[PDB]
Amino acid sequence: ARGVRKHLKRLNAPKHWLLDKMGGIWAPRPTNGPHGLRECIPLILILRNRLHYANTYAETSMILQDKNVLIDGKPRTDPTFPVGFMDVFEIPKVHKTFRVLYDVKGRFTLVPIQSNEAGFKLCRVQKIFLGDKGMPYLSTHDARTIRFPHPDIKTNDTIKINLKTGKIDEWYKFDIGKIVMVTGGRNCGRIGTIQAIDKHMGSYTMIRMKDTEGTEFLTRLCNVFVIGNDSPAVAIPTTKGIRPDIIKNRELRLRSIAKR
Amino acid sequence: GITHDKMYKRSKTGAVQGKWHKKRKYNLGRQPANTKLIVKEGQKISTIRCRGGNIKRRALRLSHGSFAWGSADISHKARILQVVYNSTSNELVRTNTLVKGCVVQIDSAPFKSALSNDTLDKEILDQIRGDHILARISSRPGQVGTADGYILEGPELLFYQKKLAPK
Amino acid sequence: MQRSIIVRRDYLHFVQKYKRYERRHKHVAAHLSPCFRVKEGDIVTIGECRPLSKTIRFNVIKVEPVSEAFSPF
Amino acid sequence: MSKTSGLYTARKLRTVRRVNRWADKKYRKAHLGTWLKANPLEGACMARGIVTQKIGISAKQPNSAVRKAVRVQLTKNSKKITAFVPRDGSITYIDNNDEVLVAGFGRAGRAVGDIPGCRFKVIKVAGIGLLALFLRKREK
Amino acid sequence: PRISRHRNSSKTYSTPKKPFTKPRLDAELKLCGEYGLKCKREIYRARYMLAKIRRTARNLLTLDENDIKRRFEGAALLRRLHMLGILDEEKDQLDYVLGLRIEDIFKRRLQSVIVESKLAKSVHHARNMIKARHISVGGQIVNIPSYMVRISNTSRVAIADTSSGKPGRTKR
RNA sequence: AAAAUGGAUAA
RNA sequence: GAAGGGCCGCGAGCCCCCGCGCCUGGAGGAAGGAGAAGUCGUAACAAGGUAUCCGUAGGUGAACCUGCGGAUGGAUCCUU
RNA sequence: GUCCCGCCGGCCGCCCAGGGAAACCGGGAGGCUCCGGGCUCUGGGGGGAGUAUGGCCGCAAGGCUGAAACUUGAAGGCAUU
RNA sequence: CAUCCGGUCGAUCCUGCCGGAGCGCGACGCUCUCCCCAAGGACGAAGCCAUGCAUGCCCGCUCACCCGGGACGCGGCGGACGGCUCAGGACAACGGUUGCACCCCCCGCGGCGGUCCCUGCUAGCCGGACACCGCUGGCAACCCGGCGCCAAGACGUGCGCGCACGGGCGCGCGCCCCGCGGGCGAGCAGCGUGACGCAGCGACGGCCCGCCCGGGCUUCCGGGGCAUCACCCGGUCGGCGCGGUCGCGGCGCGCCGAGGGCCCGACGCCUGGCGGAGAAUCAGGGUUCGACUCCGGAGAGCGGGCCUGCGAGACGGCCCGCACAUCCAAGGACGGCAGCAGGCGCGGAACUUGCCCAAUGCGCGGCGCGCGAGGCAGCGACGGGGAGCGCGCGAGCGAGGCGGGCCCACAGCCCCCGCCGCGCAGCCGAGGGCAAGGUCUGUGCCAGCAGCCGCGGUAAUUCCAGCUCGGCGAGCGUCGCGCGGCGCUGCUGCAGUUGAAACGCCCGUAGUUGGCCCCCCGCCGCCACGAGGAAACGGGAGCGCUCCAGGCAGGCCCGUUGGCCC
RNA sequence: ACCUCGGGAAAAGGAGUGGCUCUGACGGCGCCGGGUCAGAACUGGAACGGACGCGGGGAUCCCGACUGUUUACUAGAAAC
Repeated sequence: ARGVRKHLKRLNAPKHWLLDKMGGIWAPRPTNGPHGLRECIPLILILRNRLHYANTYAETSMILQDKNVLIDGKPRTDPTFPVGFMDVFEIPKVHKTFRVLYDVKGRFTLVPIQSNEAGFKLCRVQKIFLGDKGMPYLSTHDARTIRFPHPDIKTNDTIKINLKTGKIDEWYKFDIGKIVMVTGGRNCGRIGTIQAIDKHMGSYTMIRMKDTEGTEFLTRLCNVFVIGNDSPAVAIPTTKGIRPDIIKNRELRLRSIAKR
Repeated sequence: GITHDKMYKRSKTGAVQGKWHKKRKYNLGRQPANTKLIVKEGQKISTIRCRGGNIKRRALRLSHGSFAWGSADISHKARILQVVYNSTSNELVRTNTLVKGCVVQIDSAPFKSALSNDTLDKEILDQIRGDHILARISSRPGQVGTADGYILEGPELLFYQKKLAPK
Repeated sequence: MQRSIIVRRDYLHFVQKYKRYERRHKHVAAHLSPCFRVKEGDIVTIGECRPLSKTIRFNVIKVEPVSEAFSPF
Repeated sequence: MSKTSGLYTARKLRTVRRVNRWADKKYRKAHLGTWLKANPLEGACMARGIVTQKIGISAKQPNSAVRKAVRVQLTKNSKKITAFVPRDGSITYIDNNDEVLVAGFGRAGRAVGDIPGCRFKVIKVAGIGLLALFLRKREK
Repeated sequence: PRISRHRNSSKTYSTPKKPFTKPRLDAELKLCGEYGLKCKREIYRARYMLAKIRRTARNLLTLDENDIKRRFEGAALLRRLHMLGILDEEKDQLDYVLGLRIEDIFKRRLQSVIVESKLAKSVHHARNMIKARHISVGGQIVNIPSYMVRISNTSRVAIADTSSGKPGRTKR
């Protein structure tokens, strides 16, 4: 190991991005940036593999360094920059205005949203700390280090980062009665409502979550994320967190070939 | 060299564990920085590069420390006149090491400026009119490179004086 | 020992090739300060601590007694 | 009695089979490792040798025939082994001080049938196949 | 190192547990005659598949009845058989799967369904025809007779788009 | 009371 | 503040001293296993010509023999 | 009356089931492939082999623990002629 | 996915093993018509290596003797990742689980952004030297010397705003316990105030805090054998300082106390010991394998020792000792393929000193390079898949040639369309198991065969031929190994009267096992369900690579997919 | 190693040893012996049992068990 790991092997690469096992022992590197390796998708994956856009990785890079692409209100010409939950992946030149959210399956896919809802990127406060001297601070998962937080926000709270404005104006709590999108483990990407929140000393706090139809999901407090008090604050992927069961998935797919 | 890793040490039942790795920079140690007083050459303190870009001030020699009173909090820059009773080792105090935790005599003259008040720690006030005040060094010269001490007061003054009273 | 207390944590191990279980024990080490008075044969809860020694990594935060004249607790 | 019928007798039960298992002859030859050292062929499928002298071993009394054999010196571990030249008229091809390949007789080292003192076969003489020099496919 | 090595490639042969029983072996010549199969391997290929198809059902037939896992896994197997055509739209059930036999599986092959239409002649001529590419479902002159034309495309089965302009017999 | 032996190999 | 030194540490290497593991040369001594049809007796299986055999001690070319206690796996399921 | 029926602890003979390759046990060697009350020892084809060595115990004689290389297709149980 | 069968006899029932039978995966022999998916010097030599390559990229700087871009230097960033092996390591590595209130962390991400005064003073921007080079030098070489010119986003000082502040230092909870938040489950943390240090930050304001990616440890457990290893350990076990470290800890180092571990196998030795996810083989229960593909570990001839750094005790870095070599002008000098290709040795065993970034990554560069990571080609019956070697009585083809097309980094192959046209079988058996001659010559218990029983002594069902025939088939035999067979290991599920085997018996501590009873609670064990744990891999839904072994594709499609259970 | 389990044994094989300067231990009864012990400095051409006194050691073989006794004045042995 000596120093730091510099390459990524595709077979090790995650099941959520889903890369073609064939076509390269190596995979694009989830290079350092705003979102974590477990919870991020490389932009070159969301350029080449996702929209089947530009052809090769070299070709993708030429457009990237021509300053043709925009991520989260800034352009960022890094080729495999991290794209995460709520990261507003949109191109003004293509006029494709989208946002990146988790599917019921667990792979974040592009959910289209316009400038009105692309102005603000939603996020959660994980840690409040006293940093840069006695200035209290607030940290979001995409490493958005806002400074002095609002008095109402404690922790597990939600921040509307304003992208180019880059300030917190809207604060939503995690207390029971706020619609919560799960982002971890098995449910990994379906909306619901908090039936209850239960804590144990120095142990994962378990938050009960049941979907609008029914069906329970009991993810731990860290993964739980408050998308809105009621309804999406920006948009919901067209699944609404239904989670169609295993036979149901076959039902949807079988007619899909028939439509052609 | 000078390793701090556990592979070399014996296990719990005293069974020797076979070595599985050559030594590595992550676990390292250096010839200790014994800190020599300059009672008999200005204070010179080497700066040693460390893991993490941080730096440690190696105390080859030190002569002056900041010592603070136990009630009036005078805190006066002074001179370490001499060193006594290291407790970890008698010889360290005989070679004038200033290892932290050692009783040191500090010059009464800078801290005598506080002699005007009365009811102010009478046992040490007597020691303030006496050419030396005992104080225990409270920072590590080997890592910090700067030694500051607190005035000897309370029951500790009694024990450390009891220790130095046969003389 | 000096401000120390060696504890036997005993558990049963379910081997499957033979559906039967084994009987195994771990000798663990903890720090007891004069706060708690104990005897060999007493039940104590030990919490994990910053390595306090080569083997003492635990602290006694609870103590219960036993009649003055293998239990998997 | 297998007994040891105790929920808490798994330790005893695990060892009792491990200890008694070695008794089984097939397991004992298999994992004692005594044979991995003893095998002249070293457990290899085949091993090279230099011919030392052609020898005739009379077969078992029920089947009276002069089996023809060659004493070969293993190149790897310098062991003097006796191999049986196979088929009919094969000895005429074999020459003294000539390299040879030797492989097992297929009973797992034991002698096969009536050859006294022979446990190995001669697959190749001087590189060229013994079968080939017998089927004529490759001659001397 | 090398993406090549990450390929899952196995073996379809289901060689017998006992290799020399004449009752079974002679029937092999008989089935070989029935469908014109070239090698014992060419029977072995569908021998594995046939037993496996029955084996998966024999698990789900004794499986909890009307179970969600059974329904999803049974749906797949039955559907496979309805489109291929080994099972039927009347049977439509796990129970009918066990009856299938290797030769009944061979029925869907292009050496067998071409024979039922009689487009390519006896199984002897028929195997010759696919190798010569004079028969195809259409647009893919099939070289390989193993093509198991599915029931949907059995009606779609056809003579080659181009059959025999300078025919070989009269070429010179 | 004293009595030892019988090749090999198939039949 | 270079070449150097003094002193500790970390520590190769070489030598000695012992321990261990691992294989191995060797007169000669003693076995064991396999050589189509050697010599000497016949011990044992029929009460196998002195019922066999266990123990233990002594003898003898060799099987074997004898003492003293045992078993029947005996040649006796049977007798004031 | 040293009767009769026995009640328990043994000593034994025949044996109903039932078991086993059978001889035969049956107060078990029965209640097992319709297999599971508990604890302990001990074996894994026949020779080499209780041999070699390493112990240990013994005055010795020897005892207890205990190999491998190597060989061979039978060795062996109860029965019937 | 639960199966047997040849064999001890005049025969019989056993016990019990020898022999086949299948599957894997390797060596070997004879052979092989095209395609397709292809592993490939792991195997008591982690032995030794000739030769060539495997990390260079930039341009901040140009007064290089062609243009404002540069050759080179210097500056910058990465060289620590990637590639290779598997020696060591046997309570270690390693899987799951924990904690850091004991830590460190390049790059990217977002936030912060006063730096005191003598300061020091010029910020209209300061200081001198510094390679390449000019000229002159030394050796056989490697190799550097001197003088002068001198180049910068390099250094070196320094523009600096008393809520000045790098690190570190004293005083700043309570009073039987908790029940608010910058906090947490926990007194953790911030910040003031007094002294120090004047410290990091700038001559193209970045020091910092968070975040990422990780490393350093660490918890609870799992984590080879051997008793022909039973006693073991001596900073070892604790406390108390003090050093040291990125930090905690006998991590060292004083002083003190006598601990620590074991028949629930301690300690010692041994191993052709990397471990896991995984394989193989297979009713169930399993059993063997875990060199290689991903994940973690450890090594670069062998021991050490260190530097540049955010990270290396690094060997395509250095410095030594040891061996092992070279080169030499004899004074000197310089190594190290367990990278790739290819030697040499060794073995039964394992391929071309090919080409090329075009992909897929990664470094560096925004104005394309760099890559023996790879991609491709060659070798390649480890193997695996799919068609052949005719069909039909008359209809045709294809292995090839031959030109295109396409593919292609470039050839090629695949695949297409013409034109033509060479279809093409071997290995093993035939008394029995076990499928398949009551045929014929040879030869005489010779030769040979025969896994096992057996055959051969002048009628050979068995050898040497020929003839037929059977097996499988471009493969088939022969060995070595594991698994099933084998209730021949017995937990399910062994046997001990005589086949092999109850110790002569008793006492007995380890263990191991234990009546009955007492609804309605704690700690168990447990019982069920969860949550969170890497994909590959196993399975598994769909999707005609022409079938297929395959694959994540594809199509005018669920936000089309690619799920899902592990 | 061997062993009559005592021996072998001082086995073999190593390391240290001066002067000065200090410091802990050891008792009686608050004052008072003692000279043995551990330490720890600092120092002297790299020197310390500095003269003295004062084993070389190991592997076997052959006698005789041994401690003893003997030919005063040539044999001290395996002889008695």
